[PDB]
Amino acid sequence: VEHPEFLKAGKEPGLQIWRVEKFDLVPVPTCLYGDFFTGDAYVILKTVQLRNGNLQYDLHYWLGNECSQDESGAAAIFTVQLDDYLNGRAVQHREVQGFESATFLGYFKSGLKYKKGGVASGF
Amino acid sequence: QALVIDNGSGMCKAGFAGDDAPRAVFPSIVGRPRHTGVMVDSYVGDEAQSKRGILTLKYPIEHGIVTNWDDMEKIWHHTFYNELRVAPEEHPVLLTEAILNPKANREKMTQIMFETFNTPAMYVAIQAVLSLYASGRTTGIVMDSGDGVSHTVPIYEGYALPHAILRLDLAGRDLTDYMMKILTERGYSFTTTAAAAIVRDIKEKLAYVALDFEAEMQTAASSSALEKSYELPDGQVITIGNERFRCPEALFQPSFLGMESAGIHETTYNSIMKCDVDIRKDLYGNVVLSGGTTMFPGIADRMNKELTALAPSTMKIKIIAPPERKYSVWIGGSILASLSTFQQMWISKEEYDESGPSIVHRKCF
Ligand SMILES: Nc1ncnc2c1ncn2[C@@H]1O[C@H](COP(=O)(O)OP(=O)(O)OP(=O)(O)O)[C@@H](O)[C@H]1O
Ligand SMILES: [Ca+2]
Ligand SMILES: [Ca+2]
Ligand SMILES: [Mg+2]
Repeated sequence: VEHPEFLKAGKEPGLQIWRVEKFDLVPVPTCLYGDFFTGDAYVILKTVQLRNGNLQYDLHYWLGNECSQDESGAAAIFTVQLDDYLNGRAVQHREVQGFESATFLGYFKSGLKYKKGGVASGF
Repeated sequence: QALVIDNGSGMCKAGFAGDDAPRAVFPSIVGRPRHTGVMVDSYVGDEAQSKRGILTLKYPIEHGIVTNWDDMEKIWHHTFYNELRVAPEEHPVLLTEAILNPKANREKMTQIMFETFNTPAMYVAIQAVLSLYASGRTTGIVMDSGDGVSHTVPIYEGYALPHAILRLDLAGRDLTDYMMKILTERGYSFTTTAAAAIVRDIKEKLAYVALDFEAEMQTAASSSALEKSYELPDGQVITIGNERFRCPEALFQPSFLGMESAGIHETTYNSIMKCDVDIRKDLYGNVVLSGGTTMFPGIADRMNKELTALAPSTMKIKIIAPPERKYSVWIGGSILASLSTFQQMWISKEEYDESGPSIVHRKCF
């Protein structure tokens, strides 16, 4: 995958977030990290550096209550593709609005927020 | 503009990547003259079935596997030209395959698309994995039940676990046969050419899976409250009673069909149990049902109940059975073939000319 966003992924410790927008993976502006459209699906990559300083990858796809099937489906498939791209080293996690893992909720230092709406289905 | 084709044993589903449903669904049937040369070649789909009186009818896909390549080409030709109405040389084509599709078959399918159809690009995807994706998951167990065979396919992080796949040799065709039989014994007689179609429709319109089978058998013996009327093509109305839920019961009790095999609940359990202990919680929590033969009302509640009984009392069990789950495979393909990363997934004509059909084992898995 020559997907320009894949080239940018998992370089240094931290957090990257993309939104599924009409069958593509579009980066979220860093200033909007943590405000999730409940009508959308998102791909989140958490790069941690251990004490020996080896890279560690957790890959979360987050499904809004009102995301359409193409959006949730694309987020699943993009997750797999990104994982293959990262040589199988990312642990994959399905995160559903209202039921996120504590780990995922931990990523967001002022608490994640939900908001209605978003980008329309690509179907 | 990519095309998606899901070649079922019974029904072929075809359409345009980006659509949320197949544009064409037709019987996977090729019809040829019995007596060559005496009356004014071949027919596919509903037409084969209409003219079946004067045709030898063949089904090129058995258990998901192609058993006849000349007939398969007729199906695809009819798909491109009569159903979708496209020039196939202008469209990347995504095709589906069964679990354990033989190596030679995947090669032949690739060769046909490039050499006979001149497709510019193609990709082969596994059906169960497409159903999982359509449900917005990368890990889960797919119970796929269509025409001739049901399969339980554990999938972890985007890929099937081949060692844990099991199969029950009972699906929709068996359930139609069995609805005929039990309705015949009730006193009815299905004698016309449209016998199979009538009983099939009774099955699709009125069968349901009972949560508690003996409670339901009792309810039906002592009351008329479960009974339904069904109008035949000729206008005669017949009554359907316990056949409604006894018919799909055979999925859970294959002995009804004189079979040794374990039911679908147990096949599913057994598949989960063939998998690394660490992932089983994620299989039980994501049991995805797909195919026509999973369309019975009640089937998800019944699966939940049966798996609850088999799994440790603290297992979270979740059954995922959305209303469109008949075309889940197709819809997963529509999504996949629409992705911006799919142009880099497919075998191009250029790659095929360079590598020939064996490219399929390196590009598609
Ligand atoms: N609403 C329904 N209730 C029960 N059964 C149904 C319903 N709709 C369709 N079926 C049955 O589904 C069966 C075929 O479904 P499906 O199209 O999923 O199989 P297929 O894709 O052709 O087969 P396979 O995947 O096995 O090669 C038929 O036996 C049909 O009667
Ligand atoms: Ca949306
Ligand atoms: Ca991984
Ligand atoms: Mg099928």
